[PDB]
Amino acid sequence: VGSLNCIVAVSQNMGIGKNGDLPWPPLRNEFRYFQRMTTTSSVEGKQNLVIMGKKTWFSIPEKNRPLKGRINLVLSRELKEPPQGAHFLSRSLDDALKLTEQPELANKVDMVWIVGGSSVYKEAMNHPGHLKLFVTRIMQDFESDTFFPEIDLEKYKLLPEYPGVLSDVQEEKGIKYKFEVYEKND
Ligand SMILES: NC(=O)C1=CN([C@@H]2O[C@H](COP(=O)(O)OP(=O)(O)OC[C@H]3O[C@@H](n4cnc5c(N)ncnc54)[C@H](OP(=O)(O)O)[C@@H]3O)[C@@H](O)[C@H]2O)C=CC1
Ligand SMILES: [C]C1=NC([N])=NC([N])=C1[C][C+]123[B@]45[B@@]67[B@@]89[C@@]1%10B81%11B698B746B814B562B%10%1143
Repeated sequence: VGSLNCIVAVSQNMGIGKNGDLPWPPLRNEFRYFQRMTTTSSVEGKQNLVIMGKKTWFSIPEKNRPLKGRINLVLSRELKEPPQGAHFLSRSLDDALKLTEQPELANKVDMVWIVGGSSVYKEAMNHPGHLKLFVTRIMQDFESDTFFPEIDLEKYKLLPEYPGVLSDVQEEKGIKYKFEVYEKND
């Protein structure tokens, strides 16, 4: 795999989770952005792959698992098969990336999206080569118990804009946020 993508929504105090859910009330269009970015592939015959940790999998409501229109892969060091409804299980990110090149997934996977949580992001962000980080900055503090790893600015550059990503401050349910895209190359 020549490139990876991470996608996250983070509060101003770097929070991503609280009590097995998001720290902030649900933001419908922010969720639709996540859906659009992770689902969309114009390569006929392929789908995108989402990679997530075990707690993130179980944080998705049952009726919405697996995430529709995407191949769902869960990371765990302890499970011996995928959680019910998930398509694949790997012991690490590198194992997961190697899996996509074996006969079953060889001709089936377009983009790879890392969707959290903290340890999944941390590993992905140090993976060699080209990686983009799609980061929604929720412009408020929220009490959180799970946090997004620091963005190494020696490695990552904030892109001034990105095709298909809105540049202006957004607002839903009185909460302001903005969409950012970062990239590293080495
Ligand atoms: N705001 C946002 O964009 C997002 C928020 N969330 C929130 O974050 C919380 C869940 O995330 P978090 O608590 O960090 O937990 P994770 O989803 O990262 O799950 C942790 C478990 O996943 C497995 N795991 C995680 N990383 C790896 C790794 N790199 N290699 C192998 N296995 C791995 C382990 O399972 P095992 O113990 O079985 O080995 C580990 O105990 C929830 O509150 C959720 O709502 C989650 C994603 C994004
Ligand atoms: C809200 C949001 N927004 C975003 N820009 N990236 C993300 N990774 C998430 C977190 C998610 B996405 B959608 B819902 C919550 B559950 B499911 B999937 B799971 B992961 B977790």
